Amino acid sequence: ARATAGEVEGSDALRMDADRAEQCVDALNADLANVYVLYHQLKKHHWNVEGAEFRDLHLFLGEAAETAEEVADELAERVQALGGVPHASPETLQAEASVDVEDEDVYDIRTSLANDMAIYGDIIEATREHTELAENLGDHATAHMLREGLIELEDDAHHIEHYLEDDTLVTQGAL
Amino acid sequence: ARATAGEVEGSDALRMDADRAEQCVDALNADLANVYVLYHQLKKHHWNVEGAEFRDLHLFLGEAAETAEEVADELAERVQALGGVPHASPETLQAEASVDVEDEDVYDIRTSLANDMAIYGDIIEATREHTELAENLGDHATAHMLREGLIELEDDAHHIEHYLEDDTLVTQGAL
Amino acid sequence: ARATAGEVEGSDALRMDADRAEQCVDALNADLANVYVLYHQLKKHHWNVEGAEFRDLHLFLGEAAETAEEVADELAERVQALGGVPHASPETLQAEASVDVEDEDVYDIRTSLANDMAIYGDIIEATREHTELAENLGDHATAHMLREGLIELEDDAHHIEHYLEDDTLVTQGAL
Amino acid sequence: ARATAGEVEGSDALRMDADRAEQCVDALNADLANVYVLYHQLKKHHWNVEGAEFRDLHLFLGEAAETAEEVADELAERVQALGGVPHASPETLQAEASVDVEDEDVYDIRTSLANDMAIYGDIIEATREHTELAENLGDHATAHMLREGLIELEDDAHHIEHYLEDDTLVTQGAL
Amino acid sequence: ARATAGEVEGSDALRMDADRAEQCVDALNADLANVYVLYHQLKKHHWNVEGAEFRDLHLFLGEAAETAEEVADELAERVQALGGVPHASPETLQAEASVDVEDEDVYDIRTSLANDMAIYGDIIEATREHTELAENLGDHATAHMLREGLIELEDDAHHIEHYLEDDTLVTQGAL
Amino acid sequence: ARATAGEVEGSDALRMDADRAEQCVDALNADLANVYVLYHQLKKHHWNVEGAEFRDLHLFLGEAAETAEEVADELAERVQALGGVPHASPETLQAEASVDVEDEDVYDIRTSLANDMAIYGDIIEATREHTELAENLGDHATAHMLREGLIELEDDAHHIEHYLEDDTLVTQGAL
Amino acid sequence: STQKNARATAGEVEGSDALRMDADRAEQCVDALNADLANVYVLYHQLKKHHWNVEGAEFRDLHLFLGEAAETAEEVADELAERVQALGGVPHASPETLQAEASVDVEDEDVYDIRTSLANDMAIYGDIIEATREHTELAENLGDHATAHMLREGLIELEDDAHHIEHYLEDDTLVTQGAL
Amino acid sequence: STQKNARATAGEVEGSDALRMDADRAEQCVDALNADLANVYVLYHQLKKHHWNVEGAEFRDLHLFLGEAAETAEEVADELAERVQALGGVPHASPETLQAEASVDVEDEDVYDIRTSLANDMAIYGDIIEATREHTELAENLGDHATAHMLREGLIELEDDAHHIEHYLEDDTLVTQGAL
Amino acid sequence: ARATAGEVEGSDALRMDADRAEQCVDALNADLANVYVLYHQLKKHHWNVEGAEFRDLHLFLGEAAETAEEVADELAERVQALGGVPHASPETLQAEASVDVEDEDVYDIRTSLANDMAIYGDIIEATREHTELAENLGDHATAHMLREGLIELEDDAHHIEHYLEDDTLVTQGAL
Amino acid sequence: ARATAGEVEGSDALRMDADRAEQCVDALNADLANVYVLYHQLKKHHWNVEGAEFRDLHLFLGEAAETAEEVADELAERVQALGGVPHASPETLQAEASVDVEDEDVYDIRTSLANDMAIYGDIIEATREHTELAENLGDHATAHMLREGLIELEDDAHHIEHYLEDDTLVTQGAL
Amino acid sequence: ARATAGEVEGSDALRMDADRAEQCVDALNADLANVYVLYHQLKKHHWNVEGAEFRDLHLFLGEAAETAEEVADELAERVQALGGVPHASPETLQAEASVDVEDEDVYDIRTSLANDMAIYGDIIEATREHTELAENLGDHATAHMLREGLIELEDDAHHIEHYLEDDTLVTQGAL
Ligand SMILES: [Fe+3]
Ligand SMILES: [Fe+3]
Ligand SMILES: [Fe+3]
Ligand SMILES: [Fe+3]
Ligand SMILES: [Fe+3]
Ligand SMILES: [Fe+3]
Ligand SMILES: [Fe+3]
Ligand SMILES: [Fe+3]
Ligand SMILES: [Fe+3]
Ligand SMILES: [Fe+3]
Ligand SMILES: [Fe+3]
Ligand SMILES: [Fe+3]
Ligand SMILES: [Fe+3]
Ligand SMILES: [Fe+3]
Ligand SMILES: [Fe+3]
Ligand SMILES: [Mg+2]
Ligand SMILES: [Mg+2]
Ligand SMILES: [Mg+2]
Ligand SMILES: [Mg+2]
Ligand SMILES: [Mg+2]
Ligand SMILES: [Mg+2]
Ligand SMILES: [Mg+2]
Ligand SMILES: [Mg+2]
Ligand SMILES: [Mg+2]
Ligand SMILES: [Mg+2]
Ligand SMILES: [Mg+2]
Ligand code: NA
Ligand code: NA
Ligand code: NA
Repeated sequence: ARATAGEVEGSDALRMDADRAEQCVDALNADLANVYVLYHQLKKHHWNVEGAEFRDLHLFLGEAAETAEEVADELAERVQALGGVPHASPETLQAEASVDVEDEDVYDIRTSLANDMAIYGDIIEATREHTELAENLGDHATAHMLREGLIELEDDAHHIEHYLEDDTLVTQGAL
Repeated sequence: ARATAGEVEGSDALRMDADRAEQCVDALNADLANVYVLYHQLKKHHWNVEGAEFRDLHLFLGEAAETAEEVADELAERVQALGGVPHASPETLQAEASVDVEDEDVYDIRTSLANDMAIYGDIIEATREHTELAENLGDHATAHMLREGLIELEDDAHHIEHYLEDDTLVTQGAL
Repeated sequence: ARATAGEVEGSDALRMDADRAEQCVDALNADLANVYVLYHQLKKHHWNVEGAEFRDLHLFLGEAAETAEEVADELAERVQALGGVPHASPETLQAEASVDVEDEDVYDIRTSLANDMAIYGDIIEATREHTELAENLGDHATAHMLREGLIELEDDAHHIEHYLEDDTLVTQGAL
Repeated sequence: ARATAGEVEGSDALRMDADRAEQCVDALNADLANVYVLYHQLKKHHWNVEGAEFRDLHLFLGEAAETAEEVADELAERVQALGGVPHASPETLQAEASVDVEDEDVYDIRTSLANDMAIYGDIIEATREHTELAENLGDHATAHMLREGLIELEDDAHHIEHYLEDDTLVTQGAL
Repeated sequence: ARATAGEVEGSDALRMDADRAEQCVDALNADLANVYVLYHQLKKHHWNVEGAEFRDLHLFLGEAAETAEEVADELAERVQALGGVPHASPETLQAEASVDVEDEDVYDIRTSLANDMAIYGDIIEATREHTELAENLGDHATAHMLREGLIELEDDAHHIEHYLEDDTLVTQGAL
Repeated sequence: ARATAGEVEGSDALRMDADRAEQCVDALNADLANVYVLYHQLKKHHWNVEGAEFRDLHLFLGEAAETAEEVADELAERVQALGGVPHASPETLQAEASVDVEDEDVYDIRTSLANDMAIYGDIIEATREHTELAENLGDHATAHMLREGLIELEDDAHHIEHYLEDDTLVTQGAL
Repeated sequence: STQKNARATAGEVEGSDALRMDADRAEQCVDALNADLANVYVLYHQLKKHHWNVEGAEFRDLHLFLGEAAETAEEVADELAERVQALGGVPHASPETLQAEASVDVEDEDVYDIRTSLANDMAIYGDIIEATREHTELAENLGDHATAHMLREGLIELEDDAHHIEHYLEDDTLVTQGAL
Repeated sequence: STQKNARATAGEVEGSDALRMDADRAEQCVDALNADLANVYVLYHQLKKHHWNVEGAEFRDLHLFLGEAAETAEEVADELAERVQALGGVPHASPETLQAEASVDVEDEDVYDIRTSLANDMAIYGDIIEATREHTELAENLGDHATAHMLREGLIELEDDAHHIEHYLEDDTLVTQGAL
Repeated sequence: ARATAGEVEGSDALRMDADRAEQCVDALNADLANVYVLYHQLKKHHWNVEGAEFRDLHLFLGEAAETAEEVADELAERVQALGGVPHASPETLQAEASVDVEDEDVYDIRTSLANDMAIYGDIIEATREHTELAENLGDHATAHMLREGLIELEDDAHHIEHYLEDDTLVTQGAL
Repeated sequence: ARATAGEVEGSDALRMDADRAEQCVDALNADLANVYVLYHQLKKHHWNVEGAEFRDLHLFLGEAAETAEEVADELAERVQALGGVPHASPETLQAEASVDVEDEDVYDIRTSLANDMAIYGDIIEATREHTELAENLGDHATAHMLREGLIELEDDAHHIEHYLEDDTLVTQGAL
Repeated sequence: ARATAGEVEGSDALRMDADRAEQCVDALNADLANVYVLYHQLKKHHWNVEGAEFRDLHLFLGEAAETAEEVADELAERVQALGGVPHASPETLQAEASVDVEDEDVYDIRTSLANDMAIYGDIIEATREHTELAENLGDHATAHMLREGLIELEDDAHHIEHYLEDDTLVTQGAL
């Protein structure tokens, strides 16, 4: 074994002591778990979405998943850079995630999207707290990275909010 | 002051006398004002569109705005090339525009789109008259430029017409 | 006249005797006729689609048509490579096609899509039989090409199936 | 039936009344039919061309077909934009076409090319009349679009004319 | 009316309550108004710039305008994301702007540039205050977005400062 | 619930009855589970790899993960296309996977790589059986897709085999 | 054994643990793949030869076609060679070995007119085409679907070029006695 | 005064009217930025040195990494220098000035083995990394959010490369005594 | 006048005295005149080429002309860099050219090509002498530039030689 | 036969007499033979390289082979341009090559690389002599081309030299 | 130490003995020192340039610096390839440079540019001598590389010469 899960050694290269590093790592690993479950659920909805606006949603969800996957990669690599061990196995990621995950059945798109929006909100609030924690610790690179990811997550969260809004070009007439 | 608003000196480089130039400039500046209000309203709807088909409309409207902005740039620069002064300030553009502009409230997408379609029609009819005026004046470059813009405007006007058509994949069943 | 419609001479370059070649050509030409009518009907729906989700469908249908056109080109060229004569004129293509083609009236998008889905299924089933026929004849290049096209056709057929599914973001409320 | 073949309703979006629109639509649909038969014959020659200069002709014809297909798409969409119904089925396109189409046999390249050149000329002369008709009707976007297509068609028609010219690098000696 | 100008509902998706959201929205809308007047004035100078270094300035100003337009789009969309209504009409934008706008006459380039530099400074100082306001409110995505825009605006403001500096390659001799 | 996990309805669009479809779906879902655990373990090694050749391995592993992720997407979408429900949650994927997954500790690169190579072999052997199963069922598109993925997986499996081979440029002297 | 200099001996096939391919099955594919490799590389070199030497009224188009044909042949050879290596075998490498192991006929060092040159190449393609068809079946039968798939992917590109040459040699032309 | 030849004197900071930054506040950022610039440019030159000289079993990958690291360091320096200039200051320019003003240690002109070379560079990164963190706070405190943001943008790229070097120096390898 | 035709002042920037510079300039201007007549004749043949292989020749000649135009630009700019005055007007270029130019009639392609090949040979031999003259003068940049152009010119000269060779795919049979 | 191996006719197009041409051709053909054996051996090592740094070497060797293949193409075409016959068959190339070629067994990477480095040195020294021979003959295009290739060959030769140097990041500890 | 500054071992790979190699290395290292001081001074002027034409000069100087940096990289790597040690530290580079470097004050653009032009001339003359030295030593790759760099340096040197010429579009009137 080269490293033990749960341990945080910090980094000499990045001049980050283990105490300070572990504070960021704990926050980052928690985010990582949630972001990866989000990724998998976005993939699920991407694969299963059907209906009148399925292709646009399919494409949106695919892009949302890609973004979530990139954020997770950033998070995981920052955890590793800070001398920590990023959650890796699917089982570990879900167990460590605090957000709710749909069961294996497929729900209609409005329900599916609403579930995803709930996951985003949770991650969004957490990321805001984590960027402050990082800035407070003087880890400006982590803080900056978190904000860079936060803006992409909020964009997708906002997109879902608009998909669920009570407007449409459809009329009873065209119906 | 280098040039006075309302004045048209023509161009020696383009061999266009002030009399003939002013005829085109008057037409071009009128179009410019309408095209820029269109641009701003398309931006408005682009920003605010919500609902089941919001992302596709968001993207369409963004592209429509970009097109409107490019047409305005063409118009403004042609006015300047002909020795005239293109309407510049937001206040001047709206005051000089003849099309109707929504008030600051946000309306549902069908209403919003319908308002935009009305603006396009006005600009479309005007541009047709202006291309003839230009050809008649022997200003073939202006005439050509107007047609180049006309085709892009009509494409977007047509798109909105189709968005508002009484058809949909939606059924009472899926509802 | 350089070649007579209906004749299959095989190919010395491809070491394919006329007997074996004609078996593939008969299958390929039948597919070609159906694929080209599909192409034209997809173009029709691409041009005419209107409504709340018309732009996304317009784009999808345009891409579906392009794919159908490329498959036909592949089919036609393989027929020619095997010493045969690919169906060419519009009249010949339709007459040789076994799938149903809408009359010249324009139907609502759900009806239009459903008609196209029926054409895909027919072509899909036929292509599956033709790839086996080709493999059995030892014409692995034709077999491979058919599968390459089959996967693109099935993707579009699947897309239409999802467009017609009983789900939507629309609610009676937004309506 | 959402729309009936032969009917032209004009467009409110494009401020084009049905009377004026129908004049353009009749012209556009006639061109569409001819352009699509041209497309299919160009495809035929593209597939079948053989001989000393076949690869260059194969590529040229492929490009000529793509151009013809884009012109047809433009024509068809303009017809639809003007409230009309573009000819769609292969059978309808050929029946509505006024140009001559080769029978299903394959002819030598000089004969093939000559037949295509005849189709181009017909379309070229018609398009010139149609652009005037459109300008006269004040439909400058249609007029402009026709000229844009006319220039591409004339380029390919000219190419064929040069391919058939009485010159060559070949000498009796190299023969 | 789907939304009323001046109202801010916050966002459930982004877990941003209306109280906090309105604080950011008020700041963002003020910036939007100023950024859009800047955009229009930059366009004005872009169109009208003449003289020995006009082409380089024309290109610079065009790029400055594009940047201002993208910043405005960011601002407007963030306002919308936070449940607010972004200023849209030209008239509203100018009325809501606090920066000074040139009258419709065209001034020499040094005067024009100096006026623009004054607009930038105002926006720059405001954006700095607004990023702090956002960070204080814990809206790190807005804060980050503001800084991203601030750096681009300061770059262009700096460019103008250098264009106006008292140095040149010109000598009395070359004169 | 729009669809229940474990159910397979086949597809009318793809002319695939539920009986035949379920046979492919069972195979595809099993592969999906294994491919996604592979993806996550490849990501793990990508993040954690250290040492003399870490950067090249980091890049290789990143690419291997991306490939595994695309294969999973293909598999999942084919399952969905065939009327089935692709395993989605991290917990479900791992539970349904038959390959071994490392515990959360980080091992040296040779051990890590060896574990991954074992996962590839399992997936490789399974995919070979599944392509035959698909061809036998006459589902040539699934068969083809499996082979397309098989070749990419075997390439990466082979890469790992070479990374572990007993050769190196290193000498006791340079040591 | 532990002391041979060679890391691998030409002719040996060890299969692959990574690809779960035993030496017995692997050697069957390797024998087929190496034979194809030899022929494909001689084809590559002859296509290069004709690419370099083609002259006349339609030389530039042929020059470009032949260059592309050579590139394709080179890529197919690379695929074949790497698959051989992946299956635990040793791909024919030296020019001398490639030609010796090739079964197709190669022109002598003189330069022939383009019709003759092209005809010779078409003969090489046919040989490779027929062999590749047999080899894809052999691979599918052995359950080596990745090799089978790769062979078909290459087969389609080779047949396209073989077909092109066939058309270049067809009895048609825009030339007339008049233009002559 | 009106007659000095120099357009600007090294060490002076006039702030900026365009950026609404007074000289007092500007000079605080400029002092920080110029110090970073000096260190970043010596880093750049040492990374170039190692890029040029790296040899051995993994030299090509290191050559490419070091080249990219140098490019990144050069871009950061350009950003720093231009921000200094934007704030009315004079960025250190000459090679002699840059090194003299740098606080990090620079290798002498001899070439050392890659592990030693890399270790020296890692030490330079840490120094710059710690300094940049302090400087971003200084800038935020001064309300110069554009400088603060720019510093973080550069900090993340520098930390990435510092981290890469750390991994290159880690005690792991695919090499075994057997392959040796 | 800013500079007088025929005068060569050398360059202080390039440390090239007028004496040495004038030797290169005389050589470069002679080449420039010939290269530009070549350019214009290549354009002529590009425009006029007809026959069985016209399209390939049209494209080749177009590329040959572009190459000749770039070489002339290089030559002219080097002349200017060395303090000289490059021949500019069409009349001056032809008068200063030593190669033969066809009269205004259009000749068959073999004759046209043969004339061009003669021009290339002349330029090729001259360029070889000029590169030696430059190297001897120690003007290695001019020498290098000449060789860079020489290789492109020889490539095109060689192409024409091959177009004129006594070989063809054509047979009396296909004839 | 159109041309006999061993004969050199020079070129009228390139103004190169057979006497002078044959001197360059003899040099070029010798280089061609060596460069192509190098190409094939680089391919061999590219295919077979295994071990801790195999992927980087695999990629390097692939690129080295591509470079060698391009140099051979240049050489062969220059030989043909000068009226000669480039060595073509694999058998001829190896027989005409003076460098040593490994037997068909696969050696460890250090041995393989060392063998390649020996081939490069031979080609490098020869190319230096050949560029002088060409310059002396006044064939500056051949001379220039040789140097262009020489620089790429020396770069790869140098790369191999560095791969074989006595340094590594590996330590007895990591071992 | 792995290598000692000042030592030149030549290269076995490149068949370059230490004696001959050291002659090139001494020349190359001298050029490297000058080119890097040039690079840094070009950067200085790039950063500091202000005034009426600053943006164009800013861009030019940036490009000039990039070019100087690439030339230095080439030089340094060639030194290393020949078994030498390229000057590395800023202090060493300046100490080893023979060109004059401005003190740390910022001068007006004309003065700055004139200083740079002086540096170019020095490097230009030196590079000419060094290419001859290399050719004489039979090191054609170094010779070729030097000329490739010489042409880019002379282009920039020439650009500065033109920036300083006594011409301008400015008139006393516009002033
Ligand atoms: Fe990553
Ligand atoms: Fe503009
Ligand atoms: Fe085709
Ligand atoms: Fe279309
Ligand atoms: Fe146009
Ligand atoms: Fe937007
Ligand atoms: Fe950023
Ligand atoms: Fe997907
Ligand atoms: Fe494929
Ligand atoms: Fe390869
Ligand atoms: Fe810069
Ligand atoms: Fe130029
Ligand atoms: Fe070059
Ligand atoms: Fe070639
Ligand atoms: Fe480098
Ligand atoms: Mg670590
Ligand atoms: Mg003007
Ligand atoms: Mg045929
Ligand atoms: Mg309609
Ligand atoms: Mg909203
Ligand atoms: Mg300044
Ligand atoms: Mg479904
Ligand atoms: Mg192996
Ligand atoms: Mg001059
Ligand atoms: Mg020849
Ligand atoms: Mg060395
Ligand atoms: Na909808
Ligand atoms: Na011909
Ligand atoms: Na290693």
